[PDB]
Amino acid sequence: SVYDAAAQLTADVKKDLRDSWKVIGSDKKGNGVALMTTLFADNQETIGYFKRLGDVSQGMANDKLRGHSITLMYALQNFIDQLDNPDDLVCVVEKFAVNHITRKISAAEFGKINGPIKKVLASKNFGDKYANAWAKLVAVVQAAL
Amino acid sequence: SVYDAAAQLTADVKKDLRDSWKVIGSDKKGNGVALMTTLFADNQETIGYFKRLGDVSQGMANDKLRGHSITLMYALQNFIDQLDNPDDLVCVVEKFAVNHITRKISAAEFGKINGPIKKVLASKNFGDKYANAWAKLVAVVQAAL
Ligand code: HEM
Ligand code: HEM
Ligand SMILES: ClCCc1ccccc1
Repeated sequence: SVYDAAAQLTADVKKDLRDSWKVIGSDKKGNGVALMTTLFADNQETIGYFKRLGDVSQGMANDKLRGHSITLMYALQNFIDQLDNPDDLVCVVEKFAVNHITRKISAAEFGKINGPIKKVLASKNFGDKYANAWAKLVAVVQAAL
Repeated sequence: SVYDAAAQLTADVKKDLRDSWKVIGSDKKGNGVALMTTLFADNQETIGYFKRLGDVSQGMANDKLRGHSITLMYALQNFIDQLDNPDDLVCVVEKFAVNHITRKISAAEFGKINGPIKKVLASKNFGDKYANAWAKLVAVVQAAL
């Protein structure tokens, strides 16, 4: 269950998530847009899903993309803040899961975000250990998809 | 005009928003649920819109309502963090406006949240001064609906 996936996040994993978020989460606009642009660059097949955002190749200049990207970072902020209470983490993960289920995003497709996350983390010198920690958090969302 | 509405957020208004948010934002789960339950209690005619959440009279015991309420508080955190840059505040307000436009929520009905905000703020010892400050931020969203 989602609860099982969440309840598994250990003290060490939570520490790595919080340490890396202190940095990447400090510039939500910059890193949020970087995450999205990287997703579109490496997984071009996902561009069609974001037609509401218009021309995503415009990057930071695209107001709809910027608004979406900043907001995405607050969804992550939400997850990070609920790490110590699995009950709260589960109900927020399920809420966001619905947002993607309605768009027909499968667990496998949601996992495509791991590549971009690994790259954005590396840009700030956070290695494989941190990318693995984030993959575990993404896995909690996948348990709900 | 969302831009003209954003222009109404003067130095004094921004300070009151930040000062009150430091307190209310410290307990997103508790105050978020309080805001929602107050909305449903005082404006029963809005309950129909929240059909997805199930039995909202259950309050904190309703997992979907709790997840929704916590997430709502992060939307407000987002707005507060964008106060320095009107261009970024506007793009995040418009992103959320779309979420409500698709739910058939008008500017007038969105404005019904002002009652609950004033009531909960008052229970925290924050008077009309602060309620009015928040009404100005709410007015920015209303301009986009
Ligand atoms: C770290 C992972 C991710 C986070 C935190 C995230 C966050 C969000 C948020 C907060 C929204 C707005 C929901 C709404 O207002 O309805 C959203 C929308 C969306 N997401 Fe994600 N998402 C993630 C990964 C993905 C991936 C990998 C895909 C696709 C392969 C995806 C596809 C979508 C689509 C299509 C929308 C709708 C965009 C629109 O039309 O406005 N998301 N996401
Ligand atoms: C302080 C003002 C408010 C904030 C910050 C707020 C925030 C939010 C957020 C973040 C969502 C989730 C969007 C999504 O995932 O699609 C949402 C959903 C929703 N909001 Fe609001 N909202 C506010 C006031 C209102 C008011 C006054 C109404 C109705 C009179 C309203 C009706 C809705 C509805 C119907 C949904 C969909 C719930 C669902 O089915 O999951 N909102 N709101
Ligand atoms: Cl600044 C506080 C806006 C507010 C949100 C939820 C409950 C009470 C007040």
